[PDB]
Amino acid sequence: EKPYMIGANSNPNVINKSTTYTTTTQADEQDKPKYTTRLEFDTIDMIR
Amino acid sequence: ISLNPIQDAKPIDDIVDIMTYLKNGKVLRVKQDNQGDILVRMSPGKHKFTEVSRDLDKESFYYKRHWVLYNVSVNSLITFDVYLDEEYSETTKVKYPKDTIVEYTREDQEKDVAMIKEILTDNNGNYFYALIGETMLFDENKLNKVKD
Amino acid sequence: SLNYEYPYHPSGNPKHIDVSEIDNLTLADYGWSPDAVKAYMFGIVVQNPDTGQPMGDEFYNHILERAVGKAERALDISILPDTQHEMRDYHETEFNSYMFVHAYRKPILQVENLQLQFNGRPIYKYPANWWKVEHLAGHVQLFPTAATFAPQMIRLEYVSGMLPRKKAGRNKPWEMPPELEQLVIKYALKEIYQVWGNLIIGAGIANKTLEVDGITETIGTTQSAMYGGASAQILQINEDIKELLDGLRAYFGYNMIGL
Amino acid sequence: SLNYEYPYHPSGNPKHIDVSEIDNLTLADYGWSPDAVKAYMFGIVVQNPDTGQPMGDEFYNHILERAVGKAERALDISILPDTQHEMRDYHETEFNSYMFVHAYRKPILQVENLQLQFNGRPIYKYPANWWKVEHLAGHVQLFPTAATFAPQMIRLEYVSGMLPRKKAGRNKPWEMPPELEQLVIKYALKEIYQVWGNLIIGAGIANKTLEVDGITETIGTTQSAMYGGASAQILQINEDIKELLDGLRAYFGYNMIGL
Amino acid sequence: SLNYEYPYHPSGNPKHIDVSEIDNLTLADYGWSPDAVKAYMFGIVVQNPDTGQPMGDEFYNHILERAVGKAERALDISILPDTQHEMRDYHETEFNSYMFVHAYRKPILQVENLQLQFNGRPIYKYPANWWKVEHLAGHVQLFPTAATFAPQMIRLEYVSGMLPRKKAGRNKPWEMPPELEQLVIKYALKEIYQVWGNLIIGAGIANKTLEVDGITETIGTTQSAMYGGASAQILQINEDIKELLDGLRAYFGYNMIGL
Amino acid sequence: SGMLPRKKAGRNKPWEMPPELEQLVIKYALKEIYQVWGNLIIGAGIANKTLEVDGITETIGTTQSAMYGGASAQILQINEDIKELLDGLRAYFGYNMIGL
Repeated sequence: EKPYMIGANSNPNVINKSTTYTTTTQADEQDKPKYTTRLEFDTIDMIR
Repeated sequence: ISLNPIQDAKPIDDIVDIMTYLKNGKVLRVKQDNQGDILVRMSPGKHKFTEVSRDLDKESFYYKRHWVLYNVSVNSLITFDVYLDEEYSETTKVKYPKDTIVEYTREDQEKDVAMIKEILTDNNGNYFYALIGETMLFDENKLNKVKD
Repeated sequence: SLNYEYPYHPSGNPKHIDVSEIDNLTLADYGWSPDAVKAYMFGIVVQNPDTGQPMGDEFYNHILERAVGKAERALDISILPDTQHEMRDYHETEFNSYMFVHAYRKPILQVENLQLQFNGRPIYKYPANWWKVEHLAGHVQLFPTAATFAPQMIRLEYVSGMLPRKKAGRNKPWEMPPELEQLVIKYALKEIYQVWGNLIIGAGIANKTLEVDGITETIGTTQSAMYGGASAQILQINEDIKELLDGLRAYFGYNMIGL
Repeated sequence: SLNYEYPYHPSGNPKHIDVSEIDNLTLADYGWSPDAVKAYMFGIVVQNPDTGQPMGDEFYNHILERAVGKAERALDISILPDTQHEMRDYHETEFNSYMFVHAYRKPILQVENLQLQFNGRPIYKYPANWWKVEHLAGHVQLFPTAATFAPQMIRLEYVSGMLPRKKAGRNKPWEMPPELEQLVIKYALKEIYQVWGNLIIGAGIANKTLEVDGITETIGTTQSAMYGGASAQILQINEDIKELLDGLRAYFGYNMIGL
Repeated sequence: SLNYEYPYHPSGNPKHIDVSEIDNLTLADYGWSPDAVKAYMFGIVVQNPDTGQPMGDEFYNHILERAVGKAERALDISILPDTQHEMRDYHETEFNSYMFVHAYRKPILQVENLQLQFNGRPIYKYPANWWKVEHLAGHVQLFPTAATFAPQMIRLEYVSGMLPRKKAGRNKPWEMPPELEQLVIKYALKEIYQVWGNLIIGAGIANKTLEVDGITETIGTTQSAMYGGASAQILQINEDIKELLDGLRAYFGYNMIGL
Repeated sequence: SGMLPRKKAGRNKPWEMPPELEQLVIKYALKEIYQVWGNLIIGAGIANKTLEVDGITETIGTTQSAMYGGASAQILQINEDIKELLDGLRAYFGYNMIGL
């Protein structure tokens, strides 16, 4: 009903942000994949 | 003139209940410290196995969640805090959740420490906090969280 | 003697569809299923790059409903079966021409009612046998047997659409030609390729090569600063449509109105 | 005899919507949710590179609200349901022509009042049965039964807009075509791609190669000095809109006015 | 009988704004805030390269005030609410045409005074009910009830501007359309991008590569000898404006003056 | 309405399908096929590639390009053949006329 307007900002300031270090752990995980094209030789042509 | 209290997502601490939900087929949601936040499900039908997905949203008619087999580990469940999908959501990402201990400024210009026991938000989205030893509710800007 | 439902006369305006069946007829009857679109993309799969989610069938149905509509305007047609409630004005020249009428929509499968009204009230109703129809052109004419203009003098109710074709490689004028079935498919692929074109590699990437410990992987793609990844197929699709659409127009011909 | 709300005559000007429900209808009812835009961008997500924070639906709705206005001006149309209070002038030639009137905004869903006034005092209010409307063309004409011009002699009140489509792949003249749903969405994508193109990699970057300790990477992006990263999609969107808009302009036709 | 402030008659020239509120209405009411501009540049930040100073909001307000003015001349409009003191000449042909008058500015929200003067002194004052207005076109006409030309025969005072629109996706003729809100935003981004384009890397730099002890960093940018860094976005912005501006012109139409 | 299948080789009656329509329709089908077949020759959206592992290397440059598709060459030839075939065949039937 009412018009959509951007409004004001909301993000507060942050100072002295520390970097993130990956934690060591013996537990299992899942490696997040990327699905895309794949490169391969033409082994049939190599035989020729 | 405010919205009713909003509940925090309870991490499931005991393995037995988690497996019990999993056997029933209720979806779990696991956060991995290193890689990502994932859902876990035991396969429907008689062909039983564990499945994992990264389609982190409610199953909308236009958002079909996709599953792939994965050999989930027991230790992964134990070490990583896990949630039930029906609770963990964007509906509440409160800065200080329930049971959090905070330092709050009192009327006598003394900073006392208290725990958050109830949470509700006004229509404008500001979170009202109930604190132990105090009657009224407190605002986020007034509070301070002491870490360690 | 002759046996028929009173509104429908086999001569002139033979029945073609039951009114009840209008709701039942849908996209699948005309072959506009998501399977048809995917078949035209044989070997190709649309999928999220970061997760293994494929796009759902509803998206294809969502696209297909618009593609027919776009074709429904590219050619001034009513293609799906539907019932119309039409009021038309009186004009002297057309009225004397056996009461010539040109429907807003076309084709006309069959006409249900035809009445003359006055003060908003119907006052006359012609015999069913009198009036005859021209399905493809949408003309309706009256053939009676044994100021100059007014607004909304008459009421017309008729069914507009095209039947799902019964036999292969043929179609009656009131029956869907194969081209329209293909044209809607082609329109949809234009939208699918747009979405798919951004998924082949990353985002806005043209040239890439890695090198690790003497191992190197290199790729160059159709994505370019001036052309999109799927622009080539889009270009071919447009080429097919231009020939197809123009050829289909001759089946219907140009419009005309007197003045 | 006939039963009807007095302003709404089923013949001529049948009621289509209630006045109260106008406030209820919004964009989401027509399908313009942020989900639809995101669906057209399946497999693509926009994020602020300095954060892990995407943009909210507030921005999308703001785009969509402006976008529907853009199509609302590409065609001389009013699309959302709204009430209108129009004062129109008296011209002799059209007055004799059954009081022909062409409304400022179209389509006309229904007419509530039609009165002739001199100085705020209604000189004559016509019977409900007399007047008729042409929804799509917006023409209003009168059918009475038993200087050359002046300003603001008559007073008109009516409702302007289109209803959300009820049945799949079908639409009435008083009903929003599916095409406007796609056209507005396409306009929104134009604004989004302008934003999304800048954020794909850094800012103002076209080519880069980095090599450290035997591991190297090289990338060539769609970004270029002469074209932007998203320019490809904008070009395609512009192509689709041109066909979509020009074809859709046939559904409404050219605008004419005498002199 | 009727109740109203004497200058304002609900028929013809209904009141739309309180004179006192004219000062209060400002840019933020129309959404022209710096936040709006930054949102259209989501993910992008303007900043000094040698120090961490961002450009202030006042600069955006400084730009926005000019952008509306440029749009205020691109279309011969008075957009912000303001009060006008207008003297107009007498001409025989227009005077006999119900005292037709074409305002210098448009639209006309409401007319306050209308008088005929002689020797610089007012001598007559028409009844309020007599005169009627055409808001969008800016025409003012007199409708009396029960040499050939002279200079500044009459005085006119009226309010010109556009109200901040009350409801989404709709606007009255005396109410601001969404397009104008967006057009001013687009004008501003043209100036912002110009300033920002010189900040991405150094000054007038196109190609760079370093090499240190086998470590090399290489960058190629949109900056070129013939095109600027932001020229691509500027080009797209101009493309959007040309379609938008031309479409908005039809809402107002061409000017005309007799002779 | 229609045409009969041709009975004798290299001969046809006016009521008999000419061999040309057999070729024209086949050529139209090839246009649809090549659109599909062009995409599947190597991957999808790939134009150039080179791969090198442990001293063995391969490099390929395909017909696929940003401006033209892989099968565009065949489509161009088919379009050329159809244009000659159709325009010449239109002489066998001639223009359409109607009075007024």
